[PDB]
Amino acid sequence: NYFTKSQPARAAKIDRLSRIAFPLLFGIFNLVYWATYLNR
Amino acid sequence: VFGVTTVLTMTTLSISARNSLPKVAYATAMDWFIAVCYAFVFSALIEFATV
Amino acid sequence: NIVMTQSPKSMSMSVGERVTLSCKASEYVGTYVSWYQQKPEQSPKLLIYGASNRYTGVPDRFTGSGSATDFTLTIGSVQAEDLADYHCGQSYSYPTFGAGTKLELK
Amino acid sequence: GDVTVILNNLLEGYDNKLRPDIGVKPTLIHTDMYVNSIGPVNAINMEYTIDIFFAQTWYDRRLKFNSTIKVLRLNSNMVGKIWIPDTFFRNSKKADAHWITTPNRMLRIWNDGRVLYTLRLTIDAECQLQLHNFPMDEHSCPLEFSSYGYPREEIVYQWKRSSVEVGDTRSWRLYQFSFVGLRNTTEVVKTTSGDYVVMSVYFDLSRRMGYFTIQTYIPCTLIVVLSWVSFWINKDAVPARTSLGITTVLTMTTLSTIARKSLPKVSYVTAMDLFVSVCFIFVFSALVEYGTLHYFVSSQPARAAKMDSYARIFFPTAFCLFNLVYWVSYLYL
Amino acid sequence: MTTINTHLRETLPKIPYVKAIDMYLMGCFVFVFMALLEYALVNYIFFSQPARAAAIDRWSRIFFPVVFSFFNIVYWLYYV
Amino acid sequence: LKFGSYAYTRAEVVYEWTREPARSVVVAEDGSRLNQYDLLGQTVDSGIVQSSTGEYVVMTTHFHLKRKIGYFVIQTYLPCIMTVILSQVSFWLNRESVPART
Ligand SMILES: *[C@@H]1O[C@H](CO)[C@@H](O[C@@H]2O[C@H](CO)[C@@H](O[C@@H]3O[C@H](CO[C@H]4O[C@H](CO[C@H]5O[C@H](CO)[C@@H](O)[C@H](O)[C@@H]5O[C@H]5O[C@H](CO)[C@@H](O)[C@H](O)[C@@H]5O)[C@@H](O)[C@H](O[C@H]5O[C@H](CO)[C@@H](O)[C@H](O)[C@@H]5O)[C@@H]4O)[C@@H](O)[C@H](O[C@H]4O[C@H](CO)[C@@H](O)[C@H](O)[C@@H]4O[C@H]4O[C@H](CO)[C@@H](O)[C@H](O)[C@@H]4O[C@H]4O[C@H](CO)[C@@H](O)[C@H](O)[C@@H]4O)[C@@H]3O)[C@H](O)[C@H]2NC(C)=O)[C@H](O)[C@H]1NC(C)=O
Ligand SMILES: *[C@@H]1O[C@H](CO)[C@@H](O[C@@H]2O[C@H](CO)[C@@H](O)[C@H](O)[C@H]2NC(C)=O)[C@H](O)[C@H]1NC(C)=O
Ligand SMILES: CN1C(=O)CN=C(c2ccccc2)c2cc(Cl)ccc21
Ligand SMILES: CN1C(=O)CN=C(c2ccccc2)c2cc(Cl)ccc21
Ligand SMILES: CN1C(=O)CN=C(c2ccccc2)c2cc(Cl)ccc21
Repeated sequence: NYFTKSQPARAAKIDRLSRIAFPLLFGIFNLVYWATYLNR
Repeated sequence: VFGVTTVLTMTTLSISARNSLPKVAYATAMDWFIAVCYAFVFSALIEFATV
Repeated sequence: NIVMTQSPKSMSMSVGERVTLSCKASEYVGTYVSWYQQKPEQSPKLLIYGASNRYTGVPDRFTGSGSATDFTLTIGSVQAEDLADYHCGQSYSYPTFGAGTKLELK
Repeated sequence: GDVTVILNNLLEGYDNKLRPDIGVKPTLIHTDMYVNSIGPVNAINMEYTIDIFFAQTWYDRRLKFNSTIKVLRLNSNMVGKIWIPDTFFRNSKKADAHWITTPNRMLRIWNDGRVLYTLRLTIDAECQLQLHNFPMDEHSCPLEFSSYGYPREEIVYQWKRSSVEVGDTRSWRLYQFSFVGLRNTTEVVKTTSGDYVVMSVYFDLSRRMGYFTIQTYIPCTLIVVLSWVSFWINKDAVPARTSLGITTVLTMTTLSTIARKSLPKVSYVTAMDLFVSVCFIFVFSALVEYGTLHYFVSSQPARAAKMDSYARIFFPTAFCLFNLVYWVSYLYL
Repeated sequence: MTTINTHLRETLPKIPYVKAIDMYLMGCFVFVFMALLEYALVNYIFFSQPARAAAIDRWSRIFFPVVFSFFNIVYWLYYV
Repeated sequence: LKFGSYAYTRAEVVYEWTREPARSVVVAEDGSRLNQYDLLGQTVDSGIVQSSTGEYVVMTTHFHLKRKIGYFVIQTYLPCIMTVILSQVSFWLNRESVPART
């Protein structure tokens, strides 16, 4: 929101990047956490 | 936000009010009052939706 | 059926040296492992009843060390009367013994 | 046998209503404790649980026998047939012995008349906790005992040289506290019935801030940073910043209320109330600052342009300075 | 819906399996959650085409009560 | 579950299991009031405690328990995941709806 009306392309780029980086990172955290706490 | 927050407040009042008396299977007079008040609040939101 | 594996299968040793015998259990045996000594053409004699308790009439050179699965029997100043076979046996369940270790002199 | 005749000869002409040396000298009682565990120290009722093996030893010239056996080792069956001191714990709210499966008591009489009496007790003792500096606080609150009816001229207590022994200290029920040490004390107190010899054991405890940290110190600071993020949002989206600020206020109130239910209903300010109070103030100041911003963009824009840019650096520095001064001032005490 | 669920949970004991009332609350929550996701989907493609957006909106207006009534009859016929 | 003798040392009263130690502590089949855990088995032992008054026989029994995750999943781990997903759904709304994403 702060980057709109000054650099719209950067705001669009970081919202499209964070549209796919967040589910991947949360899934990787879920896999690592459940793997380390179910095989413990 | 008027309609939805008053519906939330009615829900909270109903759950927080039914814990005083035991777990009887019939309706009391506070239950009828709460039901009619909930109907009025929900009806106000539905009238807003129609308008 | 708790199996006790005793090591080594055969050992040799001189007089006046420290010696260590080991017994390993497959399952849990708390402190109910006993050590018996059997001379040739004789009946076995209980040396250590339970984990680390000497029987009445055993010299103070035998001493045992216990755990949940790993058990040890150590003799200190070894004389010429420790030339015998040594069995470890568990009593947590129906009793099973080890194979034995025959000490010899060389 | 022989123990039966000895025990029957000791109890003939015996009066368990009279202490030894009833008109000669006071009775000297040597006391030992073994703390099995110090239970949960809840501050709501200002109390703490403790489990001990209380051992007493004294001399009874009536229980003196001549025989080839040196010691009679008995159960609790004969405890009620000889004289037993009336020791009671002065700062206990509730205390009970143990009776499963048989009364957990022990009596041992020696060849010269020395009696040793041991029993297992679970005490729910009382200690007023000065709950300032909470939760960075340290306490030392006692377990006291004395005789109930016999004054200083009739019963005298005395510690041994190996008086109090703690156990493993790891199987104890101290969740929020940490044992650091102990010290014994003996004194004489004046009472309406007479002067009594009172013995105290002070246990020193220190509160480990590991639960209150992840319960209140981390989330309230996170909610403050949540209120901080409103400054980088555009000044034209008025419902966004207002809703953010007031919902942040909601979260602060709910967290404060749910956080105050740990400690008792004390009337003074602690080191935990001040923190959550200042966090609420910070959120209040952020919202009122945006309010004055929205009024000033309409009144005169020359003053409201660089106010938000000033707030963006003034709020974190003020909060960080508050945190530094607060933590040093409350960890120096 | 979360408030409703929280109030109920404190009464019941810590049992692992899913009760019938918990099943109903999960159904109601999944319904209101998919309603919010449907709004997110209509808002994502609103500037590009309004025809598909209006079609999804009027399809939701008819197919959410029908699927809810189907879930309600399946629930009140399996647990009775 | 440790039990032993009060007032009687090891040279006076000793304890022992009446059957084989693996078969002495017997838990019934329908005997389980557990809601949150799962009993896996039993484990006995026997030892000696060294007190200020002598050595005492102590019989130990360990019951092995395993916590059931089914309650805590539905209580915390599934609502946390659903709330994280609800936060992530804000990335799909348009940049012109600032109070919505706020
Ligand atoms: C208001 O009313 C209240 C209700 O009436 C009242 O409370 C009662 O107070 C009295 C007096 O304080 C209590 O009486 C004593 O209890 C002592 C043990 O107490 C605790 O245990 C009881 C239960 O009693 C049982 O269990 C013990 C231990 O196993 C047994 O020894 C008892 O016999 C009794 O056993 C029966 O029941 C068991 C099941 O529970 C069975 O398994 C068992 O087989 C029996 O059937 C609890 O109720 C108590 O709880 C209370 O008090 C505590 C205090 O802190 C509270 O915290 C708690 O909340 C409860 O309120 C507690 O847990 C007994 O030891 C004692 O018996 C002795 O002393 C008297 C006086 O000298 C003797 O006459 C009597 O014979 C007993 O003596 C012998 O045994 C002792 C053992 O230590 C020996 O040392 C002694 O030498 C003597 O041995 C002789 O006899 C033996 C045979 O008996 C023989 O073998 C020996 O060789 C020798 O000859 C006494 O009974 C009473 O229990 C309370 N009841 C309740 C319900 O609370 C309250 O005080 C009133 N208040 C006022 C102000 O008036
Ligand atoms: C418990 O009390 C005893 C005596 O009341 C304390 O004992 C003394 O220890 C000092 C050295 O630390 C000796 O010089 C004294 O002679 C001891 N007293 C006696 C009577 O022998 C003991 O230190 C106390 N334990 C504490 C405070 O933990
Ligand atoms: C009920 N409540 C709130 O709403 C948040 N702010 C308050 C407060 C805020 C500023 C000054 C004084 C008190 C507060 C402080 C505590 Cl220690 C516990 C609950 C609580
Ligand atoms: C090592 N030890 C003591 O010295 C105090 N008395 C003993 C004891 C006292 C009487 C009978 C059996 C054992 C005891 C009991 C426990 Cl439950 C933990 C530690 C401990
Ligand atoms: C276990 N569970 C979910 O996983 C879906 N999200 C949750 C949730 C989300 C946030 C807070 C509390 C609960 C929820 C709400 C209900 Cl009314 C029933 C089941 C249910």
